[PDB]
Amino acid sequence: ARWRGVRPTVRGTAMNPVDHPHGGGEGRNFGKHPVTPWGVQTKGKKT
Amino acid sequence: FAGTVKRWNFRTQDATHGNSLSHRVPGSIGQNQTPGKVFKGKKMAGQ
Amino acid sequence: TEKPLAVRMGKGKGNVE
Amino acid sequence: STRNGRDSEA
Amino acid sequence: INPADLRIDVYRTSGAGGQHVNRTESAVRITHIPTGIVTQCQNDRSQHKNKDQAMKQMKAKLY
RNA sequence: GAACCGACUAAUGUUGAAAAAUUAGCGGAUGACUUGUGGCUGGGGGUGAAAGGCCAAUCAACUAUUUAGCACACGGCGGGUGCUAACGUCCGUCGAAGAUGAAGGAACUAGGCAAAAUGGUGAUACCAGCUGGCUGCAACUGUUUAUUAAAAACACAGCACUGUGCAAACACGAAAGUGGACGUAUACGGUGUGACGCCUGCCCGGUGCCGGCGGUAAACGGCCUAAGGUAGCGAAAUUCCUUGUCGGGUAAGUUCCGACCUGCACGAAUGGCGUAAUGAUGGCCAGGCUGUCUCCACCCGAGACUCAGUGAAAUUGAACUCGCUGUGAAGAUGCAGUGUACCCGCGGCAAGACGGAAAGACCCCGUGAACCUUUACUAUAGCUUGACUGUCUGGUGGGUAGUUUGACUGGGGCGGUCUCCUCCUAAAGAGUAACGGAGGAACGGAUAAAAGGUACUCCGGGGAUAACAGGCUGAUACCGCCCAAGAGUUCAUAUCGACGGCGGUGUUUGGCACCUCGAUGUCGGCUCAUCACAUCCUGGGGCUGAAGUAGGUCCCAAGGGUAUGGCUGUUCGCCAUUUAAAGUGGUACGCGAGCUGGGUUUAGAACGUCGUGAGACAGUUCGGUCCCUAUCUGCC
RNA sequence: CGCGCGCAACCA
Ligand SMILES: [Mg+2]
Ligand SMILES: [Mg+2]
Ligand SMILES: [Mg+2]
Ligand SMILES: [Mg+2]
Ligand SMILES: [Mg+2]
Ligand SMILES: [Mg+2]
Ligand SMILES: [Mg+2]
Ligand SMILES: [Mg+2]
Ligand SMILES: [Mg+2]
Ligand SMILES: [Mg+2]
Ligand SMILES: [Mg+2]
Ligand SMILES: [Mg+2]
Ligand SMILES: [Mg+2]
Ligand SMILES: [Mg+2]
Ligand SMILES: [Mg+2]
Ligand SMILES: [Mg+2]
Ligand SMILES: [Mg+2]
Ligand SMILES: [Mg+2]
Ligand SMILES: [Mg+2]
Ligand SMILES: [Mg+2]
Ligand SMILES: [Mg+2]
Ligand SMILES: [Mg+2]
Ligand SMILES: [Mg+2]
Ligand SMILES: [Mg+2]
Ligand SMILES: [Mg+2]
Ligand SMILES: [Mg+2]
Ligand SMILES: [Mg+2]
Ligand SMILES: [Mg+2]
Ligand SMILES: [Mg+2]
Ligand SMILES: [Mg+2]
Ligand SMILES: [Mg+2]
Ligand SMILES: [Mg+2]
Ligand SMILES: [Mg+2]
Ligand SMILES: [Mg+2]
Repeated sequence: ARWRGVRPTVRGTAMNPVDHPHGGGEGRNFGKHPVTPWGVQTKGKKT
Repeated sequence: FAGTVKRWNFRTQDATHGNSLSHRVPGSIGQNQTPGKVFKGKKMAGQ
Repeated sequence: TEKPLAVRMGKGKGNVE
Repeated sequence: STRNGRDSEA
Repeated sequence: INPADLRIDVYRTSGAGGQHVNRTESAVRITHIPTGIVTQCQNDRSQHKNKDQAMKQMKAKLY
């Protein structure tokens, strides 16, 4: 189902801090409120 | 002209196990700075 | 008066005995 | 511990 | 306790995470010969503290 | 399983054949494949199954002093501090001792690495699975750090939350517009988790977010309080103590497997617990097999060696370039004393020339640099609020940027200190230092306005200042000796020897900061040793609390000898079984221009932990490039 | 044994 069109999706937390606000950490760290890769609050925040 | 292993019954270094270019060599021949020389009558190759 | 063991030189005078 | 570093002058 | 009854052995701390700890004989052990009991301490990084600690441990064991 | 695509191990190569290859093996090989041609995406930008990867061999783009870089050194005398230690530090003053003189068959090793072996169909060459058992982790096929890291990391199907009603949210765009999507909530974006099975407990006090004081945790989080950790699991990728305790396995098991629970510091979608299959995945055991090893031997080729032709290179102050002991900016071919040595090649070896290769990467320093970071400060794009898309305006705003984040300091950090007063230090005028001894009431003020991380790092410097080794020292350490209260039935001294004292050694832990930061490579193993004697055995004695046997202890003695395995990276240690004994030390804790790279000590990743976070941890765990053709000394 | 039974106890 990569046939369907959709490429793989890298989680923000997997990335480096320069790549995504969630990025960075030794081991698995996430002391950030969930945001888009452009720093917009992801859970709950309306538009 | 015999090498140390033939002439002086020197133990060969490991035939495998990472040992590089150094199978039947005499190993070390002296100490460090203190004597700063090879002692006379050191067991080495030749005849 | 002696300084404690494995202690560097400064940081005040030692303790009495 | 050191607690003696103080001194005045005249 | 009599100090001659037991002996004190010093050696190197396992997992020597640096050029200093690679060399230093900070790790200690007391064998209480007649009882045969052994204690050791490499918790501290100074040998002197370690020795004291292990002596305390030894005493506790004896008790 | 070929092509093709890859790149796990290996040895070679490391002035290469090659600015990442070689041969031997190894993985995928109808697909999330691979490839050709052309096009597009541009630098704070792209792209990234995410490694900070890749984007043309290039990629995180006296005093004062935010002042300590007017550094003093020694010797004398008066001191402080230290050990009335230091070639230490801070002021004032001019008895008796030491280190160059075939058979076996994993016993290898960190590890069966490498070999050997297995190999086909239902096999004589080439060709062509080693197999099985226990277990961690990850479901899986895939992807990843071009050029040290292929994995447990990323992706993954699946699950959940959340946004989004279409001119969608969101993204790129000063804007137009484009993507979303020619889709339209069974669709699309973002975030987390990660097949499947059983499940996913409590807390809304905090920080978010949503609604207007409430609500929300598969939001960030936590388990007298907001609530006190539920199921499950548990010395674990987490358990410091610890090699926990017991059991299994073994002759012996720091590893492994099963339990226990005392969880330093597990735990439920930064998921918990199971889990068949799969893995160049981690750990352990077994059979087979073997030169891995006991312990190497022979042979076959390619070099090496000699001749002929050609003909480099790093390096290089100059050299008429010895050993030792001392000295010395403190480890000497060059100094003193001394011993030795005809002159000159060649083949070798590699102990020294603190050898060559990199103006150390470690450490510190700089009122350096960069990135990253956040509730550091100041801004600001964007988003939002109103008043009159525009102007103004409040909020929000690491999304982005410019910065910031003191000094002293027996290296720095951490702790403490910083201004003023009094006393002592202070050596009978005044003054006079130390993270000196006692007490009291960033204080010459860098801005109005400021935390951090960097192991992704970088530059300039420093042996001005640390880690290694040397040196000085010897508190500690080790080894003696003196005194003898006693123990030893009696009896101090056969053997011990308290309370105390005096040394020696350089020998541990230290102190110092003298040597080196225009690099002196670090534990352990291996290969080689060599010296000391403070002798473990063997030799010779004395005393014995010595019947003998066997010891104990002391003296003399260094000629020779002085273990294999299990466990662990270990030294050490424990155990097994030996042995006449399994010496203790020095030798840059001998020996990496001799080997290894298991430990440590980069870049990946994870767990526990701390941190809001970046990240960090003398905590752990998996992965992780070891270069040098020898001029001189030395030696054969 | 530093700083408040807790924390820290570091870099090589
Ligand atoms: Mg990462
Ligand atoms: Mg950011
Ligand atoms: Mg060497
Ligand atoms: Mg990183
Ligand atoms: Mg490149
Ligand atoms: Mg000055
Ligand atoms: Mg000065
Ligand atoms: Mg001085
Ligand atoms: Mg062995
Ligand atoms: Mg092992
Ligand atoms: Mg193999
Ligand atoms: Mg083979
Ligand atoms: Mg395990
Ligand atoms: Mg690749
Ligand atoms: Mg690589
Ligand atoms: Mg690789
Ligand atoms: Mg929950
Ligand atoms: Mg277990
Ligand atoms: Mg959670
Ligand atoms: Mg695979
Ligand atoms: Mg054989
Ligand atoms: Mg100097
Ligand atoms: Mg010499
Ligand atoms: Mg000398
Ligand atoms: Mg050099
Ligand atoms: Mg430099
Ligand atoms: Mg400073
Ligand atoms: Mg005076
Ligand atoms: Mg110095
Ligand atoms: Mg000085
Ligand atoms: Mg070394
Ligand atoms: Mg003797
Ligand atoms: Mg390693
Ligand atoms: Mg890392």
